[PDB]
Amino acid sequence: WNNIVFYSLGDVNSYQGGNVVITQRPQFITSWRPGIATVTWNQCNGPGFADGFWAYYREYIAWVVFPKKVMTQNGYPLFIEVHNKGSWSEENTGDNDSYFFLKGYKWDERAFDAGNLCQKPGETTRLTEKFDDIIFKVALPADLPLGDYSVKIPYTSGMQRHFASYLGARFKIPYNVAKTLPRENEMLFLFKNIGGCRPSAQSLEIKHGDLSINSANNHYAAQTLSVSCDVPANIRFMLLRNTTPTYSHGKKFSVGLGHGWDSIVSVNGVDTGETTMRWYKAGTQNLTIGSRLYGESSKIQPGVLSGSATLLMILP
Amino acid sequence: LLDRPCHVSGDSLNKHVVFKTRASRDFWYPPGRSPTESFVIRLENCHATAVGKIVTLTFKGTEEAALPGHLKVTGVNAGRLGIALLDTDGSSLLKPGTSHNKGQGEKVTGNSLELPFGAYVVATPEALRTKSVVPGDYEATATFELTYR
Amino acid sequence: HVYIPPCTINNGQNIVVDFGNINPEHVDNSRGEVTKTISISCPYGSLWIKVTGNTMGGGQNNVLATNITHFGIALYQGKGMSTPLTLRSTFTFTSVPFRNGSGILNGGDFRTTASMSMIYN
Amino acid sequence: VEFNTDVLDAADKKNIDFTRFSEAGYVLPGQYLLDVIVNGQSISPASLQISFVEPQSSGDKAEKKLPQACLTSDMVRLMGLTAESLDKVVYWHDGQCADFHGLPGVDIRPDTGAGVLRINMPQARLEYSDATWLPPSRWDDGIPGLMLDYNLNGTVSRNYQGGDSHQFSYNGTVGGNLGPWRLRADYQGSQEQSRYNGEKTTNRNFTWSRFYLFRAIPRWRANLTLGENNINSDIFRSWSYTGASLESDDRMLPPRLRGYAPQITGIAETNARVVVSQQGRVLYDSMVPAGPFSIQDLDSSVRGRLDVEVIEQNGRKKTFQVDTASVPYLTRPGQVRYKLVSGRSRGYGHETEGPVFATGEASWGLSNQWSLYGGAVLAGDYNALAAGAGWDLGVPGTLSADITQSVARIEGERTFQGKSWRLSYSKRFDNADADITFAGYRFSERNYMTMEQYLNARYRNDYSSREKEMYTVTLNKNVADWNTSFNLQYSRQTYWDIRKTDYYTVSVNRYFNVFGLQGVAVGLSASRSKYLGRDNDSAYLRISVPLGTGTASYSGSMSNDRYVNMAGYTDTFNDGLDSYSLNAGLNSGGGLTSQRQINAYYSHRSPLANLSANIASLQKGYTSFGVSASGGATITGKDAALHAGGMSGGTRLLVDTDGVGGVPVDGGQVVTNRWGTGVVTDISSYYRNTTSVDLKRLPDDVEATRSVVESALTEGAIGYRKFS
Amino acid sequence: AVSLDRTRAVFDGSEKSMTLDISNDNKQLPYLAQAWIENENQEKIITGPVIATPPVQRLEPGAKSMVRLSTTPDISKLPQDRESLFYFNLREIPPRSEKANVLQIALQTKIKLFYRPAAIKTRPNEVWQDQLILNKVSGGYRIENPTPYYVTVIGLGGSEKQAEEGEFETVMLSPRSEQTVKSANYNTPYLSYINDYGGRPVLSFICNGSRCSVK
Repeated sequence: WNNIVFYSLGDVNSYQGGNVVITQRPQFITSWRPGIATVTWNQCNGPGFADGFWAYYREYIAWVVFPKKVMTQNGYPLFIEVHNKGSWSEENTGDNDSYFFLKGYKWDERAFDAGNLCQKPGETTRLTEKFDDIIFKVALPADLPLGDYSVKIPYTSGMQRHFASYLGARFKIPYNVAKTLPRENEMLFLFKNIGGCRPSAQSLEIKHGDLSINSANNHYAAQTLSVSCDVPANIRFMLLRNTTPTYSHGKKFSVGLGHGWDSIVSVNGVDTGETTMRWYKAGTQNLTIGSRLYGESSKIQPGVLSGSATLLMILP
Repeated sequence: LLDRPCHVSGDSLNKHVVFKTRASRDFWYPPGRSPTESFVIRLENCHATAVGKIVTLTFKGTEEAALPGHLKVTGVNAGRLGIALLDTDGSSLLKPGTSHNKGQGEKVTGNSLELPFGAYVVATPEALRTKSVVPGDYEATATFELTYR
Repeated sequence: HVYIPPCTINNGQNIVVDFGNINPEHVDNSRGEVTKTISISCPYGSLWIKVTGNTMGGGQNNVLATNITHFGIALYQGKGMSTPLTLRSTFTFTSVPFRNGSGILNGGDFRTTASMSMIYN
Repeated sequence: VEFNTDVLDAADKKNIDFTRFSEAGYVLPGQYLLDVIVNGQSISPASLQISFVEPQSSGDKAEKKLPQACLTSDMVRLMGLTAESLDKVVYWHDGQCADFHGLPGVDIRPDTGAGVLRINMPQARLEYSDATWLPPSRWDDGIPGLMLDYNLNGTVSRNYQGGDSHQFSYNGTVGGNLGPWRLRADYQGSQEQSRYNGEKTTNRNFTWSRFYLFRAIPRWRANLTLGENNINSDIFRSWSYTGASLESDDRMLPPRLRGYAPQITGIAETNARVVVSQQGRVLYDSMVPAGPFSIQDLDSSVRGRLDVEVIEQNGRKKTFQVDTASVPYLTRPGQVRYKLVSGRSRGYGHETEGPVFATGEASWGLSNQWSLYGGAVLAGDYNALAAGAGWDLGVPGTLSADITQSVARIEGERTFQGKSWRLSYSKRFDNADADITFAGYRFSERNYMTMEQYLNARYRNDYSSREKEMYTVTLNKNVADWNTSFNLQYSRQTYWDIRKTDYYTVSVNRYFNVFGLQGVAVGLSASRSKYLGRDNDSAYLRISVPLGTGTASYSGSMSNDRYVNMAGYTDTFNDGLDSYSLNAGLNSGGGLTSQRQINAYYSHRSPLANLSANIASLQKGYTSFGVSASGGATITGKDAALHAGGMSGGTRLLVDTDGVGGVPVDGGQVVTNRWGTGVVTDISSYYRNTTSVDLKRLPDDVEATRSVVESALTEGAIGYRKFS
Repeated sequence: AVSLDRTRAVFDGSEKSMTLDISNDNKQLPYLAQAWIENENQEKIITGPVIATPPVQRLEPGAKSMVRLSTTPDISKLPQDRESLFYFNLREIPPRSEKANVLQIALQTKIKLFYRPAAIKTRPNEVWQDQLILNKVSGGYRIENPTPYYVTVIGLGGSEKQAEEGEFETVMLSPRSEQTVKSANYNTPYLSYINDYGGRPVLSFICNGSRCSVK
């Protein structure tokens, strides 16, 4: 048999992040505090009490789960990535709403202790265990306004107990019931922003007048955008795909406009889609987004152009 | 067809009748006469009382010094044979260069107008008294001029 | 789309019905209908042709007016006077003068302007 | 037949000996006003007058003369006749008859009654010269002058917090042609002009993207471009270069020989005429001679099959089917296509240099549907020799191969050897219309590389993503009575020892009508990025129903917790002087954030310069009032002009006059300004462009006598057309 | 038959040449349209002010052809304030027969040409006969012309029907001269005249005593 009893931590910590720019990464230490804990999930199908007259073996697996994406007051996601692995054992990187921490350090121990095997949710206990820390880096997104911020990341840090009946029982908790836990822990950290790298336009509209289709070929439609900052970095440009390309033109990242009429998008003369530019000194750079609508395979299709082009700035 | 009034149409374009003449039987006795033939020329889209307003027809040709009023014949009898053209009444001789008399003789057949013309050969009296007419092929040309107002 | 395209009209040439010089008084059952064949270059049909202009009195609806009275120019589609047209590929229309009445006619030489409205889908 | 000589029209002798011609088409001399045609099509309007004098120089015993039209040198210079191959038209004096008996197969029919003089000539040394595409033998070059073409913008940025600032994105592409050589230089990049507040940005931008000099060479049929340019994606990836580049463009050839198609074979015995219709349209109809006939007049924009039937002098016809390839890089057999670039390689900035560059590429078309191509990169430290062939098998599909050995030595002691392969497949029109237009089999090894690794730093942290086997089927099927062209695509990007990513999508564009007019186009798609966890989907829904003066549309998409929609209700109006648009919307940021937004547009294409106004927004309900203007000017030519449509700097004609206030030119409605010069810019390349006058909207002070005229721009040239 | 396109020939002094199409309606035998020029006093003239392009030319049956006329400097040296009269003629000749006593039939249609100079050129809608004066003479009527254009009157009546039906002799009159034609007395004269193209309008007049003016 395998009964699962969960009990989550109850600590609140504060930290001052200081003055930041968007491409630099403010380091943060996730210190562990052996404090109070609260039991939140119980299941009982076996015995309840034990006096310690039978040989009983125990197991321990820790669980600290925080989401990478987090809802803010203004609606934009924080794409936070893991910087270092340490002495860990990484498994299941395919999830996008939760990362998963598990640690096994002690095994093969038989006890002669009397206790409570199936615990009620209303109890608090004493905790004394010291281990290694975690280091945290926060990746700022493409769009962020200035001012002061009070962003709250919800995180459930806990510590459960695994008791079974036979030697060699390696069992794990299923993923669909692990994300249903309540919001216990909070963290009051503050950030100050003077404003870093942000595009001035943020619209990306492509329209013009009208002419016949006999001179529609080798057309031009450009709109530029200015990016400004004050810290030397290595910026990377990536155009996110929203629509579907009609016909194959090879390696060219084409943006579809609908009805079987796509458009070749040339970022500053070179038809590549993704580029690489580094910073040198104070000033600014520009991204001229020109576009050729040459997508006719000898068949005209009259349809109103209402496409879009979503931009995002991935930082290395 | 209503375009180009008093015109010659496509059906009646080439009139050709061959004269059956022999010298000794017609140009040897003084009365110089052979039988006279009739000529038919129809003018489409022309009116009966309005004939003189639109068109007048005159004959063109070279005048003969010994016989006034007829058409030139060439060949072996140049100046010996004459062609007298008859009017619609069949009696008055129309001299070349003189205009046609409007009125009598015309036939209003439908939208067209019928004009009965004549063609006739007359021998020279000096050639009749001296019997100088030689039998053989004779050639002559005729050109009718219509003077439109 | 955003582009309402004009395809072509007789490869950018001027359109003139050369009739020579004929008189406006004729018989209304057979006339000098000079056949004109105008081609239209398509890029790849979805097209209709509408001809407009000023008209005269009566119940007839197939003649455009001129600058002087008692003569007009009538239009019909294709070879043969059976079907008239209500006022890559090709379309044929012939211009011929048609007259239903006699009387006084003041003027013989003419020039006309015909407006062809091309409405696209 | 014989006639009457004795009628005597003139009493005096006119002495032109009127009796011998009773049974050759002798028109006696004078003058005429007919036009000129070659093999059925016209060349110039009926305004030219070529005379004809009688050949008195021909001394014979039969004393017979034939009046041929004594053609003068300037009209033969524009008739389409070549001058380098036949040196017999260059030695006659203008008074004598320029004879035509020396070249074979030419009979002349000089009919002065109908006035057209139809002349046939053989199909081996001709310029066809139809309605468009004038021949290269007659060229009016550009006048010495400068020219610019702008597109301005500008907005206000009102946010809920912090402060306000403005932006002024003013670019510029100047151009100056003095004779044939023209410099296309971009004097402005991007700019910025801000407002004053407590927080300043005040950043002035400057760069220069592309400066190049270019001129087309009509003798060897190429266009050399010296300066900054880009190469196409044939085999290698694209990168900006600097130096000369003898590139064969597609705009310099005629539109009816535009594109690739296989030529037709066959044996004739007499002069037949091939007429062909694919499903109802007649494209070419002309006479072809006997023997092994092979006409190369058109390989136009038609995908596949056509039924070649020939009709000789009695009427019996034979039919046989031909197959087409439709692969994106095949060429015409018997012609050359090449890419000869040289110079130096460019970097990231404008002031960044690199190693010496020299890259040659060409193509060779042999008979019986055979084709060669090949890349030759001869450098001091990089040798990538390419070679390949292309085949048309017919019914199972088409094949192509690419053998390429790239050897190079980097300076950090690294021996580089690498082998890459690529196969291309295609399929013709089936009964259910299924067409695989492109199918790549690009194969890469562990040791293949591109030029991009050495110009950057020594550490690169990425080799390439395109590493192993790929297969890309693109089927497009059309079913009758539904008008639906649904297409599916499947891509394959590869990784090494960690999980592979597979892109594969399905789309469908159906056609139906419920309570409205016909013209409704509605689409649906289903895209999905595959890996073992997180099957990420992508589906967009877009409906477009027109009402003439309005188009109700909602283009909504949903990939992952991001759903939108629109409420557009605008289209164009009756006469065409202005154009507007307006749209609504709502975004979804995943974590319960969903609020409205508004986008609109306000333009009016004025003939002096076209301009627009734009109000836009985003997620947290902002307001961005803008004004945008576009068009250009031609300063310091013979006279100045300002216009409103240009694809690049060039390809437009400027009609000139004197003492006029304003006259609109058809096809773009550009009126002239106060000095009286108008220039139309929304036109095409290498075609016979005609500009006329609008008789229904002119004021009652001016009069136009000469409407129809002709001009000749290749690309980037300015014409010269004065009308009285 | 030699079908002539319109009923008159008009050519401009500022133009160098104009074209006039001819067309034969025969179906089997070919004819030839020969063109030559005579002046006002019926003498043959090959030189002079008008130079003729086609003196002898043939056209096949069911076809059409043309006759163009051009200028010599003698048309420049004559006075340009008034018109002059001369005429171009065209006859068809049929093929000769082999038989004897053959009368060949040749036909021609005579239409007059009027030279309009560039200084006194008229617009196509102009009714230039809106200024003529009418004078009552006893026994007939005197044609007086204050304009430099030609005037040929073949009709004068009390109504339209008597003007087009009534017998009247055709006469031609030179500019700035006069001649008498015999006619009866009428209170309100309606005059018949000929235009440039062949249409048939009628003019209405009002008489004030013995001198009349155009209404």
